[PDB]
Amino acid sequence: SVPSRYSLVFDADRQVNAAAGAQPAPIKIRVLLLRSDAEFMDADFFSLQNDAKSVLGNSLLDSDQFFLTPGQTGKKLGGQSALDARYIGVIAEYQNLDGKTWRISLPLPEPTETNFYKVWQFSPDELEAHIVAGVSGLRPVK
Repeated sequence: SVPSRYSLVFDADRQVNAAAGAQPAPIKIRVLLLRSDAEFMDADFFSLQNDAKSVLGNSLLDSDQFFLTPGQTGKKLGGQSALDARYIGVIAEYQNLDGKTWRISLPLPEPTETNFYKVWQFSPDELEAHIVAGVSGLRPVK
């Protein structure tokens, strides 16, 4: 709500998501709007994949998804935030889950940090982050 929307721009490594002996394969990315990330960071992969709302309950505000092709750069997904949104959760459904960072939680700013809007009323109100789906997992870019 303040700011009102968000977006994530995704790059995927050319070698992302290639099993032993197999070619790199598109990977499913989910983006979840969250009231809190506690249940999200604790839930097991299957639970989140098969029924996120059940395992997350009231903590899940919204969710969206897309596929990312190995080597693809600058693929953007965004949506509207909500007043009580505190985190964006990101899940990457790697075929070989072991040792991969297949989930990340990104904290949204709190009241303090978006204070500038009452005075700077016309500043852009879309938060943007950049994520890479890498061979070892998801990581934000500096």
